[PDB]
Amino acid sequence: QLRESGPSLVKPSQTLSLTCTASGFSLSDKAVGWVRQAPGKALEWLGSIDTGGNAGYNPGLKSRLSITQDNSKSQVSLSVSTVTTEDSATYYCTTVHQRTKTTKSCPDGYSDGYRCGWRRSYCGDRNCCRVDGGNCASYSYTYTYEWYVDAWGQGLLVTVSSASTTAPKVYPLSSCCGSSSTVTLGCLVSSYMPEPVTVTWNSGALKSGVHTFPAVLQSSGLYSLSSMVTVPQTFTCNVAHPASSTKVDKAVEP
Amino acid sequence: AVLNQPSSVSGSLGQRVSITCSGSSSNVGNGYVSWYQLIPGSAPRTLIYGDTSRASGVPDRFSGSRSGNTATLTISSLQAEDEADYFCASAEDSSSNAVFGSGTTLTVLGQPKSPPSVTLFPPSTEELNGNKATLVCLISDFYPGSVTVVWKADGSTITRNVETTRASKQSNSKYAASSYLSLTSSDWKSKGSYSCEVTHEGSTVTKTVKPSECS
Repeated sequence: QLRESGPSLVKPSQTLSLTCTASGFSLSDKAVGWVRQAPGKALEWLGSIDTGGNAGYNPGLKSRLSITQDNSKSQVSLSVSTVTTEDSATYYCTTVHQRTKTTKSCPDGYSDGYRCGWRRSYCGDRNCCRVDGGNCASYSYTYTYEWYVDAWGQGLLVTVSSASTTAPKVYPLSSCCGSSSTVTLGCLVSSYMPEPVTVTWNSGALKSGVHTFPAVLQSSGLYSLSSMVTVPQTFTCNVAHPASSTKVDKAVEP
Repeated sequence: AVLNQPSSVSGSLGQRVSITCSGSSSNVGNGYVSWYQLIPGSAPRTLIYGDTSRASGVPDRFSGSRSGNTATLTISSLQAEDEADYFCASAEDSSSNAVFGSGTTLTVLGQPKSPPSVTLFPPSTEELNGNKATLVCLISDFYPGSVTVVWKADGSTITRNVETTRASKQSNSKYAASSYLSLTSSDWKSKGSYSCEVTHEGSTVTKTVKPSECS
């Protein structure tokens, strides 16, 4: 399990800095990469740092990227300088496989000696010779660049914007007076910006019957989401808005 | 330079579908293509690497292949859980330079239609103390993913201060949506009853609250 940590909001022209840690294994033995996906766009490679300390980057973004690592604390960092609204994306920490395979071969219809006749002595050691069935030919070299992502983090949403942060107001939700066998409760996370917001119930001890909904966007720019639970007892929803450093544990009573 | 995929493909349950990934001899022609599956909410999942090798836990229903500068991901015995965004990828000029495809959204046809479950919450006492009242209509477990929401108070349609989300995929390939009626405390207590009417495939599910008894 890979965990990305960093700011949820960053201003234009600032430097976006993220860190990646692994839970369950050590990042010292693995090559660690960074992948992002802007909303409404495709996946985009950023870069990686391998076991040998070498760093490779997306060439189109190389001048704005810096990927370093710490092997004492088992941590990998990512830096994106002079961020703009195009840099708003979900950022994934990954472990990647990276290898370059070289293959040496004589050209078609050429050999390293067999059935070359007089051409074996004439072509020499460095070159291949023509087979019965030009007179000489040099070795061809084919390179296979092997790359793929082994493990994926869950991703950290980063919004770049000059707009202010508004903390949410958390309100308890419950049915009216007037019954049903399975009581349905909820929590309203009202009027916050920017995304994201996380909601758990009873400090994560309650997961069965929980349904947290995606947020609505009002014309004022503020978001609102709700999370409901169905229970066939104390219920507390844990709301966290990292952009405003707000954390509210709202008790919900029928 | 990005790899060319179709924006959307579709297949029927139990059948098979193919997703193409066209590039140049520098990326796809290099002979080491990978495939990734992105389901909303969940982390991206590696399906294929090295053109044909399956990652750990990837069933044989997912099969990768390549002919020159075009790679193909074939998914057999289609299930509702296969609905996702599929991306191909390949290194280019270097093992540290990866390029991704444009991305293909897969729709699995033939799934059973499901009516929406509707819950309508009244405003809380704390919000009412702030002279505001938000009515929350939560819509879940409907398929296909399109609903129409109508708000009503005392028999009259409410248009102002209504905001309804898009339909979003759930884990079970069903869809969810929410609608918010943002009123003041006085507007809430003025009417006799409010209603959230959710229409799905010509059928309408309605939940109502009455301010006299929601206190």
